[PDB]
Amino acid sequence: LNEMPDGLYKSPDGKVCPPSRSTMKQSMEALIHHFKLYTEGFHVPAGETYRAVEAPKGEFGVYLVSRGGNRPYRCKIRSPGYAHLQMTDVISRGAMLADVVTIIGTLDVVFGEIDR
Amino acid sequence: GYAYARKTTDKDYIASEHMQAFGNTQLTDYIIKTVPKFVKMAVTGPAQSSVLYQEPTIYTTPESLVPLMVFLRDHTNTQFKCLLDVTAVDFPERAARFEVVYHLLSPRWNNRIRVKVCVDEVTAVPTLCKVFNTANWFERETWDMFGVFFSGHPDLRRILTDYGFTGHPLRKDFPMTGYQEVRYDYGKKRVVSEPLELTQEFRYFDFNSPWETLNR
Amino acid sequence: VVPTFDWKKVPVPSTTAKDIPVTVKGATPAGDLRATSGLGLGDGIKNHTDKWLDGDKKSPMEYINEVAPIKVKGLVVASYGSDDPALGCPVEYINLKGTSLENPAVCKYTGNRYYSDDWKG
Amino acid sequence: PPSDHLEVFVNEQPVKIPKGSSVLQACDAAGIDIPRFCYHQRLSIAGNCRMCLVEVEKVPKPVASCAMPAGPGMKIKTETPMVKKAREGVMEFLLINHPLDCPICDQGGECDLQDQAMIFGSDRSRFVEAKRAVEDKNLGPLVKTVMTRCIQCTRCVRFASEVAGTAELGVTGRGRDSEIGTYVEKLMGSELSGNVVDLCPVGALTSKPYAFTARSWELKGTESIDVSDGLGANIRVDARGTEVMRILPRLNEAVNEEWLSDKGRYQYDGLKHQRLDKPMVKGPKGLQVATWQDALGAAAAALTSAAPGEVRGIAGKLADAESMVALMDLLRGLGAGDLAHEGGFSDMPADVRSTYTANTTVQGLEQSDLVLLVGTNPRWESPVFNARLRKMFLDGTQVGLVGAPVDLTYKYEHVGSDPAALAALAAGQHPFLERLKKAARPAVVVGPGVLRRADREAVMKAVHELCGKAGVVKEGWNGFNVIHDTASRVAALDMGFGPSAAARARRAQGAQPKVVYLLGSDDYSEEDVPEGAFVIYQGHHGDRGASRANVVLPGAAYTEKSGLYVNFEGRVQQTRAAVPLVGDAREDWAILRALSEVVGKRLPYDSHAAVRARLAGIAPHFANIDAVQTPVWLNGEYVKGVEALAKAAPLQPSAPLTSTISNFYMTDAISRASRTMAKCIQARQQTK
Amino acid sequence: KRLFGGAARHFYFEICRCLPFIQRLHKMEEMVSLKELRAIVKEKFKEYKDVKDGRVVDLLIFKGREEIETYLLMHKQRHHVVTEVVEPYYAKQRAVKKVTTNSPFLDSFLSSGYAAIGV
Amino acid sequence: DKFDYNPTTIPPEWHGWLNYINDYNPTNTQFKQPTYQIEASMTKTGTQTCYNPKGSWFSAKPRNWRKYESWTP
Ligand code: SF4
Ligand code: SF4
Ligand code: FES
Repeated sequence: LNEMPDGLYKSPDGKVCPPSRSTMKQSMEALIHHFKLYTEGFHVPAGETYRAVEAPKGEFGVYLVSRGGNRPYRCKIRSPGYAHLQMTDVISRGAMLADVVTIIGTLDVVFGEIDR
Repeated sequence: GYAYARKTTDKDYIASEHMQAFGNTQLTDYIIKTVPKFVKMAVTGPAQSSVLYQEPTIYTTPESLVPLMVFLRDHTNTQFKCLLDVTAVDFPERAARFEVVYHLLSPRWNNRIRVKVCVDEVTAVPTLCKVFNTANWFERETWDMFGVFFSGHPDLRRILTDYGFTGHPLRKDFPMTGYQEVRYDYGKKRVVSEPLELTQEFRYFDFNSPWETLNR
Repeated sequence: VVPTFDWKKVPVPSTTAKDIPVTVKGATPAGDLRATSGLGLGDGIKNHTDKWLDGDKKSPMEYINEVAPIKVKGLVVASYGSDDPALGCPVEYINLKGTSLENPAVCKYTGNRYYSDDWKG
Repeated sequence: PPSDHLEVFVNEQPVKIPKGSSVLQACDAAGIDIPRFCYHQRLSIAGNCRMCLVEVEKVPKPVASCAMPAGPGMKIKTETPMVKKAREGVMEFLLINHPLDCPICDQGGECDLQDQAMIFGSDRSRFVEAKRAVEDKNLGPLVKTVMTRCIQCTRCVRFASEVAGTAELGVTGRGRDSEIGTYVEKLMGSELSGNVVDLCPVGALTSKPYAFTARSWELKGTESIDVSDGLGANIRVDARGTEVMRILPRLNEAVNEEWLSDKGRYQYDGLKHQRLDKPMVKGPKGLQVATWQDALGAAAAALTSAAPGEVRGIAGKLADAESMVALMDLLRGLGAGDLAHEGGFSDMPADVRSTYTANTTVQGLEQSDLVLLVGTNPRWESPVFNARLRKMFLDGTQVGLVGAPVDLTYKYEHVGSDPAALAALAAGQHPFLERLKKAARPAVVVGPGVLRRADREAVMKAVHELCGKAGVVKEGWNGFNVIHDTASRVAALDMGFGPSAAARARRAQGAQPKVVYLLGSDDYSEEDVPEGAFVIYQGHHGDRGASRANVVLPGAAYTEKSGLYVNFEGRVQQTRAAVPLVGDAREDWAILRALSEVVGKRLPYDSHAAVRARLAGIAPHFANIDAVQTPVWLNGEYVKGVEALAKAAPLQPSAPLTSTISNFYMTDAISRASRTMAKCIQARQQTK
Repeated sequence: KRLFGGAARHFYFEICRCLPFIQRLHKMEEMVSLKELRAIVKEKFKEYKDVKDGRVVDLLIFKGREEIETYLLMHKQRHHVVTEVVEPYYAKQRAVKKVTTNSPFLDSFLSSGYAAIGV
Repeated sequence: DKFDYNPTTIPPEWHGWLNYINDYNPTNTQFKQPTYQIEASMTKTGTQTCYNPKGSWFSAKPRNWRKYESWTP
């Protein structure tokens, strides 16, 4: 809140980022880029990557596979709650029935990311 | 079990210079020279750990996936203790249409690596359940989604799809909406599966430019 | 040699010839071919507005026909559809030479009509 | 040869190209696709858009690669900083006066300007001045103009001068105020006038019947064939669900190059009107909707209650080969023999395929230096074929015509107009025979209006004598060609769809049938369908043949089925289904197989592959799709074999050799239902 | 002696051992018998009698196993057995030599313009 | 309406004030009134005078949405 700078909030590459709505209504290149970015979309170059973020439940990662098109060829989603729920067989051993709900609650699981 | 809390002060650094230089530059050549029979192909590319670096991708045969993963877990310079996921990618144009992909993370030296195995539909891949305990559910999901059989698994059964579901949905030749749909029947008093009918069929928009150069 | 062809003696079926979609004056010559799709043919609807409007409600085409053409000084006019260019359409440059109150020029975005008494006439 | 292939270097890669090739063709042979706006493969080179600018070593300026010839040992660079700066600058100049029209423009989604701006241009503009505004032009009912979007590539002008031949467009004015069109209000009168909409790279010229109805990304494209004439142009049908939205040509250099006539392009709107979607049986109230079992039973009852000699089957102009062989086998299984064709000359002998096909083929005709047309109007029979004839004219092939004088958009020598002139040419009275006798590869093209004549055998004998004397057919070259104007005629001649000798005799003494099967026939003569007969009509449009019938059986159109068609050069091609069947209609051979089961004598085939195998069992060339055999030539033995048909029905030397097509825009039931074709006729009527 | 280790007959024996518990648990005592159920499961096996690869045989046996435990664990009820197993068999053996002389083509013709998709 | 109170009877010139979207109401702001503006009234859902599509049974004339014309003899 104290170091928020003034400047651009979007990357100025117009072949990836859509233009502003005033620019689109006044220049021909912006309208062409608006038309194409909202129908075909940008083309991602062929390749692969895995990128992860410290999500509040752990490591959330996407494995993106690109062939070169405007659509992902393969998009694997890695969720931390999927790995955390796999441990319930070794974590609940020696516990009682009233501790299962405590274990499930402390693993912090949401089944949207578990069940993609 | 590594990366224990040791420094009680705030650390303004990531890794050491010599080990980061070794991991970001020499790790591909190191793995190739130490265990050459395990490696059949290598790619050094845009670095899973950060946007600023490069990181290796190792191709191996299914006959040597387990010894290579044990070496990558236990060798003193490559301590890849965490297996993040196991998945597959379908390439219907190839003779072996599947690529099974393993991502690893080294908490000791802030590194990551990727390991690939190419198989077709009827060649089994050895399980990594004994090497990594998370390999169980990921191999179950890969069998569910693609039909890759993992030999030596304790209980290879489907984990995600419906109970009677035959068919592997993430293949390229499987339809997006499938073959069957579900409704309640008042006469049979049961929820019943029926062949697919759509009120509005899916509209496929073919946007791709005939001047575009990047399509591979 | 090379005798002329009489087009007036060519037969056209009367069911086909009486069903040609044509236009009123607007943005074209009056009476040229109007493009149509198949929607409404099963319900016997040959009109554009009747395909989505039901009743004696005032159509949008009847709204724009009540706004008179606007006198503009110059040879080209820029049409935004609003006082604020951010809130309107992409800018349209419309030719004004050869235009009058009876035969004005129309914006393809907004349907507003313009003419100029500046082309030596 | 003195090294007829020269070697150039494109981005340090050695490339061998033929001599006389440009820099752009050398870049294309290296696997690089150079951006372009004014260059076209079929037009002359202009060099005015400046988008194809590449760098050549030891040249300080960018060269225009479309126009610059490629020299030996030339070094071409296509990815240096000056090439990229040139491309961005030329694109910026192309976009300063262009209107912000992409939402309302019909090219949006399939625009060369949009895609080339996205790839080879910048992402910004620095232009804040007022733009140039242009009024729109009227060019008829098929071509819509929004002329503010013109980029002055002059593709339209070059097309109208070189391919269409009309030469009615030009550039008026100078500088920024240059303006494409006609100075006076005129109508584009070419039959090939829809091709210029494809040739325009922008939305300056769009298709008026198609306007504002669809975007290109929504359309499912199917590669089919065109059945509006006998050439069989290769097309692509674009559909949105059950509705066909437009028809476009596709490349085939052996058939149609890249063109398509306006009838084959714009008659698709007739598929949305007057369609048969239900079976009907005529009751005391009239025709009323019935089940398929009832309609098949009524047709079988009428076909079985009559004697075999009182049954006639007439094939239409658009019937595929599978339905025709099904009807032929069904009628012959009942003991009938009266088979007729709506396209005429049903009693023509079909013994050797070389006598009713183009032996030279369409692409092989370009190697002819002199062409003699006999009794044909190729501009109205096949405008794409006539465009290829004009292409042959432009590089030296001389044309002569024996027939009624017609506008062909190229100069020809009128030898005569009647078979008396043909006999005078064969004897030697006209000097065009000496022009044919000295030609290296002469060609003779005989039109379908000659074969429709009652004295066609004598005329064909005269043509054969002329070909024998002038060296038209010799060793290494066969220049004898017969063309057709209907899609289904050559397949019917190939399979043997013709009346028996007893049926020809019964027609000669005037026997009249009681049951008539109309396989898509709506242009039948009144001699073939008597009043008070039982009429079974199988078709897809409600027309003259369906208003008269007692049983109506709804079939498929050519956009809904995959049937075989053979063009006039002998090439087997096929349609493909772009949309499903409409309503309660069925496949056309399947109706006849079901009807043969209800009659009591089943056809021996139960699948589409099996009826195609039956066709291949009759004539084996049916199995080889998208190919043409070399037909056998039997010299004068065939003409010697049919001399009895020459002695009977003698020659008429005074009746002129004319063309039977009097209405080009309305030739069958689909084009008669098209409102666009009716507007096309009305536009030519209101100009007088 | 028996191709690919006789694994087809071993799996058939295992399913036949499993079958009366299926009949009791799904309460199919008065709907089908064990003899006709054994004949039906035998008819499921003959459809892949011409498989020339042992790995395809192993995959088919693994998939059939997973089908048999999803029937054992009540993850598909009796109506699933009705609509997927025994009525397709009874339809394939009930329509043979029908009371009408219509060919299969003419029934397909009178049904619709296109072939049926699925069951 | 004390007996059937409903928030769908709030006009759009009071909607943004009451929902804390802006600080404008007719008592301090002169809104531009279009000539086609329909006034706010209570919802008609649950009754038979609700909105229905054009292919519905409750329409004055149901539509068959065929994209072609059939031949009538
Ligand atoms: S021609 Fe039409 S679609 Fe192409 S850039 Fe111009 S306005 Fe846009
Ligand atoms: S109308 Fe089209 S083809 Fe003709 S000059 Fe303009 S851009 Fe070129
Ligand atoms: S393509 Fe060469 S200058 Fe236009």
